[PDB]
Amino acid sequence: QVVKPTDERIIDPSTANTQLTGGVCYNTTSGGNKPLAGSPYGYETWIDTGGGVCSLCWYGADQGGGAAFKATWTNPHDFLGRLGYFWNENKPYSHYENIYCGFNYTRSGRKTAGDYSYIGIYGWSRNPSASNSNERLIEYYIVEDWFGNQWQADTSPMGINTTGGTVMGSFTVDGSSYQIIKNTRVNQPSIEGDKTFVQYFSIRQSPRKSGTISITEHFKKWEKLGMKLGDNMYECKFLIEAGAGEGFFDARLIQFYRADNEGNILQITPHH
Repeated sequence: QVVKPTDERIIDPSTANTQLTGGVCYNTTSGGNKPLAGSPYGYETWIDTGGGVCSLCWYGADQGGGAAFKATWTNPHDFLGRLGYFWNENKPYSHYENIYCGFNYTRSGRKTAGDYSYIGIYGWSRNPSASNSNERLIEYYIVEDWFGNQWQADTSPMGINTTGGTVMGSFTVDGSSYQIIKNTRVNQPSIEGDKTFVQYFSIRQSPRKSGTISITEHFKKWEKLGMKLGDNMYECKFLIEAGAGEGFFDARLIQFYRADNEGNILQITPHH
């Protein structure tokens, strides 16, 4: 009933594999969202100065779908680099209609990002009227891929022994089953200081490095399981997170777009 967009501006992710150049790089923690010149997107870096060199380099407004970046880490302590929509304007997810992200990247191999690592979609939402005070702040992940570790192959999806928490259910979208996990973070660092909050994960059962993520489909399935997002979405960004190791992530394509149920474009980036 939701019509997939067929607009020509959408770049086919499967063949979007030309190496990009001319990045603009950020080598320190950004202190939250920082807007990008001539772009609807913002970036954020979390680069612990107790670890080694990390960077995020944005490929600019006019190539690679507009949100493409490369990141590098050298023995970080939980590096996070992310880029995409920054919202935080008191609106629930449904306000943004159907959100999609087409992507294509290369990365370093197995065991180059420490014991845990995440690639995919990430953000937060606030739900102050939730009766359970634990559920008034939400951190969320849609996990397309990871680097595995010494114990587990990067071809094998991570489980609750990496994420923590409880398997709530699953569904199939964009060519794979996704396991849905809820975890409670007890008195942990957050966008609101040290506190208790919840995390929602969809873990792609068949990891991949290119494709399209039907982000809104995850949000709907979470809410059906009682994993509510509330009424103030913070952001919706493409993330690389590396617990440790020495590696890289290098996107040839990250294209966000939003469409209504008829499949008409609401927002997209970017004569013969």
